[PDB]
Amino acid sequence: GPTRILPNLYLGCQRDVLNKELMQQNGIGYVLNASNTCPKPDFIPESHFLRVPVNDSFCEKILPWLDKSVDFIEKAKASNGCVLVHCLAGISRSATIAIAYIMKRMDMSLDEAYRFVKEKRPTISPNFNFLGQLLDYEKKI
Amino acid sequence: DNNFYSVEIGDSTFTVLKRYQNLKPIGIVCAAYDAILERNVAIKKLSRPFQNQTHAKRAYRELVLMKCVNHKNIIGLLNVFTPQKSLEEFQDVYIVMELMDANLCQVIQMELDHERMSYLLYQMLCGIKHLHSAGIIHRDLKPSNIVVKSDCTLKILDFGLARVTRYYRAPEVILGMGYKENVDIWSVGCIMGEMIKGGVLFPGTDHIDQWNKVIEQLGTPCPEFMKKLQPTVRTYVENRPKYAGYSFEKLFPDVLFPADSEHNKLKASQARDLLSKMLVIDASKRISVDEALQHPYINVWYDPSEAKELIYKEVMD
Ligand SMILES: [Cl-]
Repeated sequence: GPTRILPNLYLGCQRDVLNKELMQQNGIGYVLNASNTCPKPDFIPESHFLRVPVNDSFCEKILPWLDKSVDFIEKAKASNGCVLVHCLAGISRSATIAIAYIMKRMDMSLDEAYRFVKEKRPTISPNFNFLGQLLDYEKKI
Repeated sequence: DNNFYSVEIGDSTFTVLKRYQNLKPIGIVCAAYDAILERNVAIKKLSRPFQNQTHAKRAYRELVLMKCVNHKNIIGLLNVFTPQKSLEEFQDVYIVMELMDANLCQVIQMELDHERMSYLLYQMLCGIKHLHSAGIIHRDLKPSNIVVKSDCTLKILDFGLARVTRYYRAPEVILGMGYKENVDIWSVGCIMGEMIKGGVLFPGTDHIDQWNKVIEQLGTPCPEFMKKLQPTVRTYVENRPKYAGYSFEKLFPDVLFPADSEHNKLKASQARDLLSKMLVIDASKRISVDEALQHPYINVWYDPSEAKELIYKEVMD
């Protein structure tokens, strides 16, 4: 199933969200959907969910949705909820948002945070467009 | 032809024409004996290829391309069918092709002379030239989608990408740049290199890692090249440690080549030269397929004296 990254934070793909059972076992209360095409699981309250409507491409901008994204994760840990960040495959888009979240909360650089997520979920390979943007985010922080 | 039967192959069911006999596994592809041609053939099943918008467009292209293309170094189409009788019934497509004896992964692993490496590369390049001449750039050329016969003939199985194993993709693809024909030349270089070295040139589990092996070996691209990248890719790439890289003499020494070959010192320098012109990060300075075919290492082989309603629609032709 989906990969635990942190306590209360999971990183996965759409097959993970659509799987009622797996979702019930991990405790997935919230959903950050990072795709235009992947639908919300019939079982998540709208308010408990978030789409970050981005494509997996070289021209897409996923930097301006970063702040929003981390807050949504933070907010959901405050209510003591468990968040699944996903997109179609959990390889590029969602992995990018997870890493940004790691960078912020653990005071890590891109290189460090990428390695942190990569060790837990070895299939991650965000494109260089997203990685360049994450470097730009490293600066803001 | 309406004569169909079924066999359980592993976990799947193949339902094929009676002419195809004694199926054994090797999409899911099994081997069969074609009773009407008196030779073995391959049968590839495409199951619910319209399971989505994607499988559809890749299947339709492959299916169209396979039908209108034909060359000696591209796998030959023998047949196409669906065991289903209607457009509603429509579920699966079967592609019958000629069957080779091994894939290039296996062959790489064997003990090859210069003469055989040259011949495999030469065939590869003709296959590609033919594709480019038809306006097809492959962009996904790998040892696993190239098959070869016992006598060393080489066929290319697929037509590549539209418009996990990432080791043979050109830098242009990783860097989000535009590409042209010689993109496929980078893949050929990788394969060539693999054949000589005895292992994958740039083995990686993601883009970062891919790039890394690339620059660790060939060297960080010059500033002029960095400036060709879109701003974001450029900021990521310019942030990575610099590497000097190694000369092609150090990357591909004589010892790597088969040891007792006639004229191998010259043959190894020809191979190194060809490699040095193929594994070039800047595609505008990388050789073309036509220049490659004319290279001393390859040119021995030139002979002057010789020469969903849609899918379903396309299956019923
Ligand atoms: Cl993805």
